[PDB]
Amino acid sequence: MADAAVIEKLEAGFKKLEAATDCKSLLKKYLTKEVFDKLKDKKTSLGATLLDVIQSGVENLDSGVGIYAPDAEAYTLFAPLFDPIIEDYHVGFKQTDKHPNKDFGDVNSFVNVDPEGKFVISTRVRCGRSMQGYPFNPCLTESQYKEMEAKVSSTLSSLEGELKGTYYPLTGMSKEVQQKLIDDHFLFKEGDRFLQAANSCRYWPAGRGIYHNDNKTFLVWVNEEDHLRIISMQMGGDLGQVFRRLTSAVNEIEKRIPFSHHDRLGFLTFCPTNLGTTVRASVHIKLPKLAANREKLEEVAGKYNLQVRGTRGEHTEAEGGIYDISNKRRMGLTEFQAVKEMQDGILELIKIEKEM
Ligand SMILES: Nc1ncnc2c1ncn2[C@@H]1O[C@H](COP(=O)(O)OP(=O)(O)O)[C@@H](O)[C@H]1O
Ligand SMILES: NC(=[NH2+])NCCC[C@H](N)C(=O)O
Ligand SMILES: [Mg+2]
Repeated sequence: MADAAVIEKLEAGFKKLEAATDCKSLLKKYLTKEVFDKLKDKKTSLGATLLDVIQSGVENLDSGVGIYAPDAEAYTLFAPLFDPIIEDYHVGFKQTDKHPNKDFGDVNSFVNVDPEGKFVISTRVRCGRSMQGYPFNPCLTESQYKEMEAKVSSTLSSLEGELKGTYYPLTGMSKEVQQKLIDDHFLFKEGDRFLQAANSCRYWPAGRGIYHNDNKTFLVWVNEEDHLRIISMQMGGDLGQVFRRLTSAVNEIEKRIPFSHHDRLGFLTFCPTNLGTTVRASVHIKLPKLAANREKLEEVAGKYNLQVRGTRGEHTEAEGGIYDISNKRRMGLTEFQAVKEMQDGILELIKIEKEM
């Protein structure tokens, strides 16, 4: 499997992880010497090694998780490492558990979490999808990036109603518009250090782009972290409308683009945090009393299985006291359950804010 160069780097990375006293990644926690010795010589059919799985967490010691799947096979070949990390992250998703069958459920039941708008600025739900027949970022070729982009853009051009829109490739995109789309919370960052270290930004920006409707309430990211991110968002608190629109989009898109699903893992994605439902439902929310210390808010949010991010996304700070709060877990519960877990948590945090 792994050649001499890769093995040398692996031994060094394992030592670096062990030596990192301030590291608390799931990677460091679960890559025991035993698991390491068991996996270090392995290599997938596409040639992905344990290095291709763990390098981002070796380079970024402050990672929360620290691993990615370079191909679909990696989830299985390196299951002794993925499985306990997946169980830890998704709370209660055990080594022999299977993620439930897709179910958006009772979309109608979701509420406006803040009609007046004293707390919630905007509401967003995204899913991730991988295209059948293509591996994840570290194993994609330039030809594949462009080929996937051509499929996606030509496909989405047939979408109608609220889903009708336009594909905007990053290649040739106005620099001014690109930064404004990022600042306005619509377009992905041009990578980050976690993705860079995973060899996840190769050939940038070939094959990368964003589809969106004119009012930017429905968007599709092409070839960022995942092949597709399918996104519904709007100002205000109407989680019901947001999720209704996302569900319609997902249903229409899969009629046109075959997606990778796994009997145990659900829908496949590049990071193990995004498997299963792949759902991240979030609000941009102001909670001035509760969020005086980010730590106290994080404690309280954690009790409801919520995750706190900054205004520009993960690894950013809250600007003007606007926090991104979302369901943390995505596996071992249905799409409906994931959004309901977010909704129930947000309502609880608003009650807490009001009462303290
Ligand atoms: N409720 C929300 N309203 C507006 N923008 C949001 C919301 N949630 C996330 N975002 C935006 O999503 C973008 C991606 O952030 P990130 O943390 O990388 O999440 P993901 O990749 O899961 O979409 C950022 O531009 C961020 O500002
Ligand atoms: N975009 C994501 N997949 N975020 C979750 C993992 C991010 C990064 N690899 C870490 O371990 O902290
Ligand atoms: Mg992201």
